[PDB]
Amino acid sequence: VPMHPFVKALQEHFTAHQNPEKAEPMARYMKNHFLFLGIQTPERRQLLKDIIQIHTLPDQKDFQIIIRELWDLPEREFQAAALDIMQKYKKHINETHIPFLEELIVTKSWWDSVDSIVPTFLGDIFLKHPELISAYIPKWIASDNIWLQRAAILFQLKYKQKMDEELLFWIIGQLHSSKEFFIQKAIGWVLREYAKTNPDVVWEYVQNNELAPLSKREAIKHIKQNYGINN
DNA sequence: CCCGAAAGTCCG
DNA sequence: CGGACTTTCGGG
Repeated sequence: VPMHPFVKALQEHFTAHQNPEKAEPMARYMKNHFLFLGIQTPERRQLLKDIIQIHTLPDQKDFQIIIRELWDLPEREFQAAALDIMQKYKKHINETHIPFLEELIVTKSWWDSVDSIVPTFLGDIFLKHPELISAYIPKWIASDNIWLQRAAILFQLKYKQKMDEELLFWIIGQLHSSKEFFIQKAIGWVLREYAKTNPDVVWEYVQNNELAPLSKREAIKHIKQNYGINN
């Protein structure tokens, strides 16, 4: 069965505008885990828009199919475009898509794709369906997969006053001993971000609970100004 | 335009 | 370790 014509068109149009000179540093930035065509976001967005203008966005029945086919292509711009396309189908995504999103997280995994999936798509789903959090978050934490662990930390990133504090700190407690950079840094990020909403609770937490040095330092990057640095 | 964020390198 | 610096991206 041939590639979806929308995907084939996107592949042709991206490839015709590839930049091997840019592709080298772009690939190095992601520690050479991926091939790149060398197309940065402003142009990549326009090239996608070109193809939508010519062909129209595919019927929603093909949404998941399009994403998977782009995910399977070698160059990283196709996963970036896949996430752009998923946003265009946003109003069709619901709690039944959690396993689909899980599978995107653990395939072709790196911080660029995982950070674009978790606080937005999964964040929105669990905001509307908080009773489903316990069907997934314990498995993610227990898994061997650091990107599922990062997902458990960051899905509440944008919740602000809707943050479940007890849950957030429980998740962090489960992962605070991890030696993995992407876990330590995610803990620092979500604490730094939540401190914009409730600085007192984040300050108390980091002064009274064990965290990796990186995690603590990132968490209080800003709020240390409000409390001071004791001699 | 600005700022803050993922990262990233380089240095002591 | 952690500070200083860098580019790219998203959002005032």
